[PDB]
Amino acid sequence: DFVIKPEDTSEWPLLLKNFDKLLVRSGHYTPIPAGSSPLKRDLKSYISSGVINLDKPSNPSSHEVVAWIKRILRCEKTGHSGTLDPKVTGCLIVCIDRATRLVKSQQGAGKEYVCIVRLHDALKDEKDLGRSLENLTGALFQRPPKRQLRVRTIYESNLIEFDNKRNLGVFWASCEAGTYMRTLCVHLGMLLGVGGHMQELRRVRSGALSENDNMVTLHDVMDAQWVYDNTRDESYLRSIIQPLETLLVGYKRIVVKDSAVNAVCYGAKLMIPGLLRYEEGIELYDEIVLITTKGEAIAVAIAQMSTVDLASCDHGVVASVKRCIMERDLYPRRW
Amino acid sequence: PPDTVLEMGAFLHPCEGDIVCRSINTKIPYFNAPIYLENKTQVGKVDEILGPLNEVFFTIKCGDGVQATSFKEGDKFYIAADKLLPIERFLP
Amino acid sequence: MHLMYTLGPDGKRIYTLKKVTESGEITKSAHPARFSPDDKYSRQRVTL
Repeated sequence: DFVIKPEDTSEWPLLLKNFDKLLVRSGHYTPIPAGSSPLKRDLKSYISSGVINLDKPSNPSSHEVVAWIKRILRCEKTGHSGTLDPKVTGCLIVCIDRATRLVKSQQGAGKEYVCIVRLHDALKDEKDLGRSLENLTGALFQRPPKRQLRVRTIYESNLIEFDNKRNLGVFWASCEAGTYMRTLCVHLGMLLGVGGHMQELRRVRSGALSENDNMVTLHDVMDAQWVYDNTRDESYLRSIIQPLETLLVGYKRIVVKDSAVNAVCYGAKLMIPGLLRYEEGIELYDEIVLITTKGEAIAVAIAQMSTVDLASCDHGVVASVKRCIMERDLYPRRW
Repeated sequence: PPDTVLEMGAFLHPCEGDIVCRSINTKIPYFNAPIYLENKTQVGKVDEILGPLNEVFFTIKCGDGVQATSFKEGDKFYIAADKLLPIERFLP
Repeated sequence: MHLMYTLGPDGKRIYTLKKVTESGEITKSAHPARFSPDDKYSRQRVTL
C-alpha cells in the first residue's frame, strides 16, 4: 500500500518515510502501473537493484569477496564501497547490477573504524596514548603506504581501552575516505616515542550503512541462495539484500509525477509540470534524490531551484540529473 | 654547506633510532631533505612527515655516527630554504 | 585476533580487549567466521 495516493507516515519504508512532511506542489497525478515500491519488486528486479551490507572476513581481498558474491547470486555485475585491506573486517557495501551506479558515492563517503594499535614498549604515563590520539585528530598529513604526501581528515576519535602490559590500545575513529589507519598507528607510535603499528582493524561504518544496519555474512549470502534454489522461498534473499534506496535515505527528496518519470530518465531534467512534492530546505545546487510516488530512486540530481522558488515559480527546470539510477524504460514514454 | 639554513624542527624525543621533531617552520620539508645543526653539520634527512595542519611533526633518519639519543628537548634542527614547500600545495 | 565485543542496551556493539567484561559477560570475537566458497554446511546452518 506504501504508494502516495493520487488524492502519520513515519512507518512508511525507506524514501517515503515521513513523506507527509514534503511540501505539496500538486495534490493529484495520474497513476501508472509501471515499476514497484522497492520492497515489493519481483525477485529479479529486487536483486538487480540490491545492496548487501557485508561483514567482510579477514584474509580475502575486497575484490575476491565481491567475486564470490557474484558467483553465488549468479548476477551480472558487482562493485563495492571502498577497499578494505585483506586482513581488515567489517562493513563492505556490495552493490549488485543497477545498484553499481551508486558505487562512486559510496567509495567517496566517510568511514568509521575500530582499530587496535600495538605499541612497541610500555608507556610510563598510560594517559599519553589518549593525548596523542587527540593530537592526531583533524586534517592530518599522511603519506600513503610513487607515493605523495597528502592531507586527510580524522573528524573524531575516541580511546575505548588500553592495556599497557599487553601494549594494545583499541580506539574508534571517524574519517574522510582515503585516511589510512595503518599510517595513523605508526604516527601514534612516533608521537609516543615508543613506536607502534596497526595490530588489527575493523570498518564499522561505510557511508550510509553501519555494522548495525542489517549486516550479513558471506555464509548468509550462500545460505540465502541455497534456500531459494532448493525451496524457492525468497524470504532469506529478501532479508539479506536491501534496496539501493537504502543508500539514499539522507538525501532531500523531490517526488516526480508518474507521467514525467520516463522524461527525467532520458532528458536529464525535471520541469515544473513534473513536480509533485519537494523537501523543505533545498537550496540551489544541493544534491538531492528524485523519487517516484512509489518511492523508487529515479536519480541523484542537482537542485536548480530552492524550496522557496519551487513554491512560487510557474515554469522552468527544477532539477538536473547528475546520475540516473532507474532503468530508462521502466516507466512508459509519453510519446 | 648551504649558504643559509632555516629553523625547521625542535627536538621532541627519539623513536626507534629516528629523531622526532615538532616543526618550527611555516612550510613543509621535502622528503629526504638534508637536516642540519645550527653550525650546518648535516645530521640526517627528513623521513616521515605527520601531525595536524597547525602542529606538524617530522622524523629525521640519522646519518652515519649520529645518535638520536644524544639530543635533548628543544635542541634545534635546520633546513635549506630550497627544500621547503608552502602548505597550500597540500590543500584545496 | 584480539578485538572483542558485547552488545549494549541499544543493541549496538561495545568494543573491548577483555575476554570477560566487568559485568561477567563472556565477550565475542568482533570478526566474522572464515569463509570459503566451497562451504558444505548450508543445509545444517539453515535448519539450525
